[PDB]
This record gives sequence, C-alpha cells and structure tokens, in this order.
Amino acid sequence: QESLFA
Amino acid sequence: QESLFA
Amino acid sequence: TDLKVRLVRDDFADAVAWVARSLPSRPTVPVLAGVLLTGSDDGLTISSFDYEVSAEVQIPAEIAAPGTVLVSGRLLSEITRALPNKPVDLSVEGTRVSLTCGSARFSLPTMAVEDYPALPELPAETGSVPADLFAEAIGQVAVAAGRDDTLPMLTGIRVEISGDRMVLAATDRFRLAVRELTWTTKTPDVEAAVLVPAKTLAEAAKTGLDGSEVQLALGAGPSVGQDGLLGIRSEGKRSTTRLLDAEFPKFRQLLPTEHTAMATIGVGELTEAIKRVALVADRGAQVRMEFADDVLHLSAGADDVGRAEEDLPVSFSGEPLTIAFNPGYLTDGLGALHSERVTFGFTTPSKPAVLRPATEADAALNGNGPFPAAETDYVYLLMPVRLP
Amino acid sequence: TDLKVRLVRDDFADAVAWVARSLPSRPTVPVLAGVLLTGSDDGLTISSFDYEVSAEVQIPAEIAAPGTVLVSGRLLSEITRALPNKPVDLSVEGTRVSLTCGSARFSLPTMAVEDYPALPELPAETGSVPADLFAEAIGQVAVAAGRDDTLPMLTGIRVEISGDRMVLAATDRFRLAVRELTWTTKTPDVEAAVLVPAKTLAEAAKTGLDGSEVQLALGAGPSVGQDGLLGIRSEGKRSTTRLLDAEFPKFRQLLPTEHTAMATIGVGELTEAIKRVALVADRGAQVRMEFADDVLHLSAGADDVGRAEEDLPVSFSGEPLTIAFNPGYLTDGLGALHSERVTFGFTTPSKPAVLRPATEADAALNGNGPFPAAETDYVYLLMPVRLP
Ligand SMILES: [Cl-]
Ligand SMILES: [N]
Ligand SMILES: [N]
Repeated sequence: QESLFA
Repeated sequence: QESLFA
Repeated sequence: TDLKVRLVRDDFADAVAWVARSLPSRPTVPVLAGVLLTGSDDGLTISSFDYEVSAEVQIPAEIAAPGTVLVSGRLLSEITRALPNKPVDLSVEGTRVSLTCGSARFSLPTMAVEDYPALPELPAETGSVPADLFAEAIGQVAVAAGRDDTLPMLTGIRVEISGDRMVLAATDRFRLAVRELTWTTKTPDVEAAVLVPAKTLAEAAKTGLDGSEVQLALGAGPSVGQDGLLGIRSEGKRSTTRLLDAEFPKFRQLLPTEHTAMATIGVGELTEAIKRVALVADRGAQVRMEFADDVLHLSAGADDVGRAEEDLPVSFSGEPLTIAFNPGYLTDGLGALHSERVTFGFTTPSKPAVLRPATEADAALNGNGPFPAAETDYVYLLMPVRLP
Repeated sequence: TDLKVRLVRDDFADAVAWVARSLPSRPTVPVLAGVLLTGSDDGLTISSFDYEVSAEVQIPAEIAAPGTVLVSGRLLSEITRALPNKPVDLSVEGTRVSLTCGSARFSLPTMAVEDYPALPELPAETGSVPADLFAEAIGQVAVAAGRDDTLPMLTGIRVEISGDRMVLAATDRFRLAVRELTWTTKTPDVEAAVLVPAKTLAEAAKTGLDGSEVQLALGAGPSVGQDGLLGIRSEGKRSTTRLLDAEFPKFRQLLPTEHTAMATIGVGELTEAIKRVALVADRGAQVRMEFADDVLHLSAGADDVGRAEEDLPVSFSGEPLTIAFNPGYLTDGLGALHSERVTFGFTTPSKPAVLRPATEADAALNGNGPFPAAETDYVYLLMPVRLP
C-alpha cells in the first residue's frame, strides 16, 4: 500500500 | 443465594 | 477418480452452512477445520467432525465423476453464501478444487483427506419426537443448565426415555428446569437416561432440523446410552453428539408436593415489572416480591444507586408472603414458560418456588391451602435469595 | 425551588436517549457521568457534557415548580428506556429525585449540581445547511477519515467555508474524500477552514439532525474558528465539539486533471464482485483489476488459502491497465458515491485513481485518450497497491 501524503 | 442442592 | 459434480446453489450453500457451524474458528488439530465432500450415485455428502459432534448431510448431486475431497470449511461456507444463484460446478483437479458458479471462479487448496478422522456411526434408533416440540423443550430446559466446567454434572441436559414419555431436565443447583413430552419409541418399555452437553444440544435445537419429526438414536433397549453418543436423524441430516460421563443429580426429590401459597399473574406484565425494578439493583442479585391481598409489590435498589418499586395485580391465594429472587433467574424462568399466565407455588421465603404455566384449575384456587402441587409439562424450580 | 414537572414518556425518553450518547463512560470527574435537568417556563432542558463534546436538548414540559437537578446519566437512560407509555412525573425532594410513571416508581440520589461544569456557549451561527444534504455529505467524506486516535491529525474532517460554498474533506493517507456543497450563510461572507473530529461530526449527522435544517456555529467575520469550538444546532438539539489543532494536507494538488484510462461500471455489480473475490484475499490484502476491451477481470488470493476471479462487463476507454486496490477502501469509496454507476479515472498502476459518480458526458467519451477530468461535487481518490 502506497500513500497520498506523508 | 441459596441452593436447591449441592 | 477425482470428484466432479454439479449442484443447486441453495441446496449446497445450506448444507455447507449447517455443517460448518460446528467447526472451530481456531482449529487445534488441522484437518478438523475441513469439510468433507464425498460424491457418488447422484448424491453429495457433506461432513464435519471435531471428535465431539459429527454433522453429516446428503444433498442431490449431478455426479460427473465420483470422488472425495477435504476443503476449508469456514472458507467454503463464506464462499457458498456469497455465490450467485446459479448451478455450482465443483471439479477437483490434483491439489486444488475448482468451484465455479455464474461468473465467479474459485480455486481452493485441498487438505489431507487420508488424515481426516472417520465419522462416528449413529447408534440404533430409539424413537421419534416432533422436531419443534423437541427443540422447544430443549430450549425450555437449557435456561437452567450450569456453565462452569469445574462442576461438570451441571453442564448437561438430562434426557430420560420411559416408553412413550420423554423427560428433559437441567439444573445449576440454584434452579431446576424439567420438561416432560410425549414421543414415540420403537421398543416399548424402554427405561433409559443419558446426559447430553447442554450448549451443544441447545445450539442444535436453536439452529433446528428440517422435518416434522426427528429420530433419536441412543441405542436399542438395554443398550441405550451404552454407545456413548446421541444420534439424531432428520430429513437429509444425521448427527452424533458425545455424551457426558458425569452423573446428573437426583432432582425428583426437590419438586415440592404441596404449596402454602399460590400466585397467578401475566408473564408479560411480570417480566416488564421485574426488568424495570431490577435496573436500580446494580448488584443484580435480588428483587423483593411482597404478596398480599391480590397485590404483588416489587422492590429493589440501594441508596447509593436508586430505589425502585412497583405494584401489580395478582391472583394470590394463601397468607401474605415476602420472598426475594435473583432477577436474572426469575426472568429466565418466565421466559421459558411460553404461556400467557404464570403460576407460582411458594412454601417458605427460604424454600424453592415452582414457576409453571397457569392451568384452568388455578382459576378455581380458593381457600387457605395447603394446595397440592399440580402435574405440569414444564416446571422451573427457582431457589430464593436469603433476606436479612 | 425544587424541580417538579410532568412530561411525555416518548419526549423525555428520546431526549435522554440522545443526550446519553454523548455521556462519558467512567469519566475522570464523577459529575461528568450525570445528566442535567433544568425545567422552566413550560419546558425542560436536558444536558450532558464531557469537556470534548456537549449535548443539550429542550422538550415541552408541564412545570409545577421550576428547578435544576443532576442525576446519573446512564441510570436515567436505562430507566427512561423501560418506562410504560404513560406520563412521567419528575419531582426533586431533598437529596433524591422521584420519577413516577404508571405503577412504576423510582427514587434516585441527586448529584452535586454545584460541581457540574457550565456548558460551553456556542459561537455565533455562521450558516445553515439542509439536514439531508449535510448528512449525506458528511457520510460521504467521513469514510475516508482516519480511525486511529494514535494518529489524531488524520481523524478529522476538514471544513472549508467560502461564502455560500462549503468543501468537506477527509483522508487517512491512503484515500481522500472531498465533497463540495452549497449552504445559506447567516452572517457576512466568510473564508475560513477548520478541522472537526470525524466521529463526532458523523454522529451529529446521524443522530443530531432532528429537523430539516442544520445551523453550524464557528464565529463571525475574522473570529471564525477562533473559539476552537464548533456548534451544531437543529430543531431542539444543539451540540458542541472541540476542534482539532492540526494541519490538513494540500489535496487540490493531488486531484488529477486528466486521465489516461477510464472505466465506467455499475456500483452494485462491482461491489458484490469485489466482496466475493476478496473472500480469499489475505485480510483485505488487495484485489487485482485488469481492464481490457470493455471487460474488468477481478482476481485475488494466494495458493495457500485459495484464489478467486470474476469477469464483469465494463465501459473501458483508454489504454489497457492492471491496477490493484485494498478491497475495503475500494468498497468504502463505491459505497459513498450514492449513484447507480461509478466512473474510474486511472493514470498509472502506481498513482491515485478517481472514483466518482458516473456522468452523462462519460457515456460519450471514447477514444485512445488522454481524457479530461470531469467536474463532480463528490470525489474519492484512492491510492493503489503495489503489484509484485
Ligand atoms: Cl488543498
Ligand atoms: N504525512
Ligand atoms: N454439593
């Protein structure tokens, strides 16, 4: 799973 | 609480 | 040969759902988490087993190739319940099972079929009971069964058969539920009795069994109960339940023979009142019942929480009485009567009370007693709470 | 003067039921566990407060003696929930409250009303929104908010106010929900943004919208959001919630303006299929979507648990694509569209996709791409999952 922001 | 038997 | 079969969704999904109830959510012994699919002769058998309860169901099947396979029961259940309403094609191929239905295409891994324990053989049929009657009775009695496995003798439902009359019973020392019912034995003059795990039997009754009659299989004549398991055969289903080695207590001596006081009242009204007044009893251990002049005065509470009281009309025969009970046990009994009016039979405020469905004879109760204890199909003997 | 009043059962029970939801369970300061009743001028005010959220509702009341009292909230809720449908007589008498309904009677100990904190005064009312529109918008966005109090900066819904326009947003770093709506401002035009706890805001949307309009209170002019508090008023019910002092990401920049691929398909169909194939995924691991030639090939699962796949007709325009998503996040987005058909706007398998309600202009677009992003009130950006 990647993310939109940190 | 009493017991009918035990 | 590898199993290849076509099935009707509803038949297969229902069979799987019923067989998959018993399987543990966390299996100790691996294979004991699997469902066994054995197909042959235009039929499909679906089995589960956990060394205690065995569940087997046969459904119609369009067998293209006979065979057996072991698959994951929880996954097979959740899959079958999610399938579209279309024919279910099942084809075992090597180490995998293809389950196709509509556009859905599932492919599960097989399990060790050689390492799967064989199901116990149901004993010889001992008789038959109306399914709904049997289930209702099991539920009516189960409310009183104990749940502390440190006291195993209390964790079971006693099943007595005496000709055409079956008696179910359970108790946790504080309460004693006994339910008699008419059944149909295959060999008259049979006098047997067994002890069945209450939770198992009660859950099986709550789930139910398709069919107007259910055939019990405890043995045959003198051999009844010696096989070590209770068999149950409904339309399309057959099951086994391991019995309890413990000895059920002697309970017939506890049922009062006469009552010094009597109280007939509506089950719904009383249930509501008790539930209300018991809210302020955060102890939850006692509700006080004051009977006098056809008035039931309920009370409970504590000055730190709250004090609640409520009056109800009642048909009370005998001298005034003040007796306390555990609200949970009281409502549990009132919830098993399955009648519109309950009748109580009190003696002293420290001796048991008989809760039973009201009879026409109770409307004729007149005088100061004593009152002979009536014969009833269901009895729920509740022990009272000692008062200061 | 002690509080003496008569009320309608359903009115008092509903009000207590709502105000009781905001009550704290085992609060630090004991008084916080109580509900405040204040009756005056043919009305009763029922209040609860926990320093984070406040609930205050007013109901009709036949006042015989205006007064105020504080009673155990949970106990009052349990009592009021079980009263018979008869008038409710409330009468404070010294250190106890007498609650009478039908033949049931309760006597509870009052609480230290003096130690009870004063309720927060709501800021000036900024605007008014239709209740159903507000409930839908909040429900659509909240699904994307974080659900982990150890990461509080994600547990909010961003509320942007710009004149008659309101923009709601929420994210958990893996998905972003944004809803634009119009409201009727009740003050000079505003241009402000705050961050409200999602759970509290959704709670207000479900249980707090008693009427058809919903007034929101954040302040007026430059003092919008200065109080650190959000007021939410309706027909009778007014609540307050502390704002979150955290920065919301910059999301307008992540919303794509063009898409290389696009796929329109029915919500119900896609949802059912996803939930079916996901049965074999490793705890919502991922679902694989393979778009090609107006066909969506869904698949998932390992060879140790099982693998599933299913094909769905789809209106797919653009270059073929293979992209994976979290099943739960995907169905969460699909369930917030509230439209018959969903339109995806993909870029690369490693960049966000735009789930949005289908528009008539999408049926038209068909080619090799690229395609321009359509204007839509609601959008649900979802980050994909890396494939092996
Ligand atoms: Cl932004
Ligand atoms: N972040
Ligand atoms: N006992």
